[PDB]
Amino acid sequence: ELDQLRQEAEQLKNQIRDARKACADATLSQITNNIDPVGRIQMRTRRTLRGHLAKIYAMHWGTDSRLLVSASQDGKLIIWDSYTTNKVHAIPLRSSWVMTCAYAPSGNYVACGGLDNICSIYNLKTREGNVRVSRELAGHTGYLSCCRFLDDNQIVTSSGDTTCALWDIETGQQTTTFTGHTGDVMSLSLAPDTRLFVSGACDASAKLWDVREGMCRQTFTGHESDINAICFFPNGNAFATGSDDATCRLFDLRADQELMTYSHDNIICGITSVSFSKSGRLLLAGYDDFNCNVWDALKADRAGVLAGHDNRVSCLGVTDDGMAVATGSWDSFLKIWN
Amino acid sequence: NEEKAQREANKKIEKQLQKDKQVYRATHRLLLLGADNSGKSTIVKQMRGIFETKFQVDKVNFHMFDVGGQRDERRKWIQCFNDVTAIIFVVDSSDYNRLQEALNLFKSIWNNRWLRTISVILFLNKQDLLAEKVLASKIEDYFPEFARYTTPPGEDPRVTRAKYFIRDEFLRISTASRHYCYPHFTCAVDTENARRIFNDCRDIIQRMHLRQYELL
Amino acid sequence: ASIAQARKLVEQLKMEANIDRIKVSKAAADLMAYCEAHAKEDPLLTPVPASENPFR
Amino acid sequence: QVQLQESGGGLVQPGGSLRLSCAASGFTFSNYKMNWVRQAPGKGLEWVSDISQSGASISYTGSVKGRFTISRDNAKNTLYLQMNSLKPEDTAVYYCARCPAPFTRDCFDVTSTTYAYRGQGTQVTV
Amino acid sequence: STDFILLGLFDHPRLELLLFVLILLIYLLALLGNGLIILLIHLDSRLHTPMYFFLSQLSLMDLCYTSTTVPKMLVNLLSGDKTISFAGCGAQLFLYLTLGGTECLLLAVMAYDRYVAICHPLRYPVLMNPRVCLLLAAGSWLLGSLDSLIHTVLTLSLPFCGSREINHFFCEVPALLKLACADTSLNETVMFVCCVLMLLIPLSLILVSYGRILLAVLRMEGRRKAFSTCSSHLTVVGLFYGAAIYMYLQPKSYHSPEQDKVVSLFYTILTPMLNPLIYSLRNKEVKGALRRVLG
Ligand SMILES: C=C(C)[C@H]1CC=C(C)C(=O)C1
Repeated sequence: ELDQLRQEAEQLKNQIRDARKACADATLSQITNNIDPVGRIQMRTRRTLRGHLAKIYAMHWGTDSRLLVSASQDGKLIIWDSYTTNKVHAIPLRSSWVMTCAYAPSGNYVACGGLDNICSIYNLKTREGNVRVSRELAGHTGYLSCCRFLDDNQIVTSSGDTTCALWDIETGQQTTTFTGHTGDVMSLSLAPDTRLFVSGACDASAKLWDVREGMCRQTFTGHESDINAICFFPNGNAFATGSDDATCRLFDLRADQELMTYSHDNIICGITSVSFSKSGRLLLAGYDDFNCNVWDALKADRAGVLAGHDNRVSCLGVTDDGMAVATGSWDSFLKIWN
Repeated sequence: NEEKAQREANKKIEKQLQKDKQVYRATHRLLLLGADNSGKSTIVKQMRGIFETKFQVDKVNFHMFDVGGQRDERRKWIQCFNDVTAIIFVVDSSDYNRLQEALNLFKSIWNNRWLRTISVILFLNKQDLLAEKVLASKIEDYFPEFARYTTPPGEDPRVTRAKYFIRDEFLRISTASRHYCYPHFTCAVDTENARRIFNDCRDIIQRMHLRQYELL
Repeated sequence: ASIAQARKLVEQLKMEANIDRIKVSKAAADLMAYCEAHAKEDPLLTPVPASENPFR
Repeated sequence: QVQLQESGGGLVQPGGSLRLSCAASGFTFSNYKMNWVRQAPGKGLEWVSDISQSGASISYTGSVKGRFTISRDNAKNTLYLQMNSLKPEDTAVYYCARCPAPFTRDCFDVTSTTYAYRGQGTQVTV
Repeated sequence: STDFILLGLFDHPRLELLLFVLILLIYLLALLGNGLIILLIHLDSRLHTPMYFFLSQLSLMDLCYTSTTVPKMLVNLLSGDKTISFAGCGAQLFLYLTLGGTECLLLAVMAYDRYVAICHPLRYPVLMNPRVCLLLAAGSWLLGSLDSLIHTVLTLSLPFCGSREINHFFCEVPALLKLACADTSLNETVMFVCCVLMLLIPLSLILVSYGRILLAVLRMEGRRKAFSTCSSHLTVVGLFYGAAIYMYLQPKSYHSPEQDKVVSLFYTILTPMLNPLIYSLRNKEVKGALRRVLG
């Protein structure tokens, strides 16, 4: 009988909602209202990068805070050198359709994927000196949306098959698979300790997965549309979610509920990229209205705009040192803001 | 130290990028869309994951893609196809049960925010079966306003009313709201499709170039 | 068809029902403490002078 | 969380009248365009009718024009459907759908087999 | 001493001041206009197309032409001096002829590019790869320099008889040839051949290209914009070519130089001002790039 299970679902949902409502004694904004504002944040572009033919979907900084890699829709993967604007490697892809990229923690390897349902791993430190394809991970059904390295032997991927998987680069087989979502999985992010990770789906739902166990520990709801971006607070006990209803939200793991909502009456466009700062005080969000915004993470007040792009902003990243910001767009232009 | 080597490497890579830019700009890309029952496989295999096919007409290179390995939800991976030259849209004219779904898909593609510049080339396949079905199920069952329609084929004039009524709905949706539509009547056994695609792409590019010089 | 996902949802909700949940004020104070503790090492909050700026 | 409940279905003789009512919770009503879909036994999902944000423009399918009417109520956050003179081929299960994104006049993947924003529906027999 | 004396445009001193400032004003505007468009091409990467490459070349050529022709007359009028040396006259003649011929060829090159772009939309990139553009520009410059050098060398060799007084406001070829001691029959033949080759063909090519463009547009409020733009371009083209054709191809020199001075003035200074206000500044892309640069 499906009816009894459907009912048990709603009594359990009511119990969870009652517990969440009883647990909410106060609000974060009321406590944080006592601190002084940070004022106006004004950044100027310091570097611009050219060379791509088509739009840009993904990018990734290096752990040394000097190099980065970008993937473009014309079938190209270019590694830059942001200090002197020179560029070191240019790799042509097998398929022109690419949606994601990653850069290894040790800098030895790079990864890419897209509509071809195949994850490609490229070697940067070959004895000959050129870049050569090393491994093709296959087994997914839908397109790959995100991929992140754990070490030089493991990698976690999320597909449009409504699933996530953990691979073994040496053998190329899935050690563990994570299932439970209803729609497409859009993005993921690794914890600072690389022990747990969160994943957001097109069902307006986020989930917290454990890498070693393989089970879903807890889930978060509260949005009204598809979720496009997600990232951890640098402490590792909270994260921020951006959706297509033109609102950002802040969740915490321990309270298992929502803390703040970042929204305005002037915005009717969704968010495509979300990132934090080194100290966690600023939240950078990219929109479809060709601009970006900097929210005060403890006051929900906008403190600046980044209006240097004349098209949609797709990727946004912050260096590990918290000293520069990189913002891509559909113009085939990369911009560095300081 | 390494700055000279980096400058040499940058020059070497930029030469290859300049070489590849022309090859990228030479060819014309197309996206093929249709239903399961539609004979779009025959269309794409007549001139011969994601399946690509290449054909050359009058020393011009076309490259068209068919995506069939994904699921049935397409609101997310369609945004990648906002830079294609044209969208080929294959519709069966012999199935009255599933015509409303094709109409709704055409409307959704027409009104999409990221596809307000891409043009649609419409193919109405399966005319031979439509003629036999009409000459011998009645189309008035699924469309009341067909009782009040007047024509604007050669073997019988009763087929013309239906085969133009089916096209008038798509034309009405197209004209109800930059980009145009190009209807065509085609069968399964027909070799004129490549020339039609060539002419439609030529017209689209000519209009774009005319707008570039501000003659329109 | 839908029985398997319904069962999985049932066990997921049952296992998520019994979790440790701390008060909101605890996390609210912890986040503020972390933010003020590391506020002096954020070059974006306080603009860095051009003397040590690598993107001059 | 988006939540949708449908009600009002039941047994009816041919030529009768029927009311279907849907209640929505968890989101703002007036920012979305609303859809009704139906599924007959041994058949796929079939689109019936839809209504825009404010109700200015409504659209129908071919086989129910002149017999069904659709309306919305933003104050009570509800949707309605009227059935008159039911044909024997109208027995099916009815769902109320929702536009995936606000401030849009297009709808993708509304009749898919695994859509997320739709109700459980009600059974209507003739 | 082998210097020359220029009588200027007018004899009455009461007209010296007004004209002066008016001409002065003219010069400044041209400079700014030309400079502006060059900036809008160098910064924005959206406008990296052969059309704007040719536009930038035309603007630079106009800058050089105006800076060659205008300031000397203003300096002479302000200081009151009316003398010029032999080397100055020679250099002015050389630069004048080079830039005039180069512009005359560049207009036809632009017309051919427009025809290829509009009447062959699909083969356009294959036919207009950057190598062809560079070769076209180099050929135009080389031909201009060649004919200018030939004219200067073949002109300055002959001696001058009588007074060294020239009835013009700057160093021209027709004014110099009338003072020559020797026969000018070969001079006239060479000048006529150069005039026909450098003038008659580009006008025919431009007219044919425009006719084909309007025919293709007719085969398509769309018509009115095309007609307005083509009329605006043809006004400037016809003025620039008609003034030169009337000047250098007049028979027997029957017309008095009094109106010949203003006929020369019509194509010496005005067309470099009219070029950006017609070809470039009315484009929507230029306005968008200017606003983006400001913003
Ligand atoms: C527009 C010009 C300055 C040309 C006038 C006539 C000839 C023959 C030239 O070479 C130059």
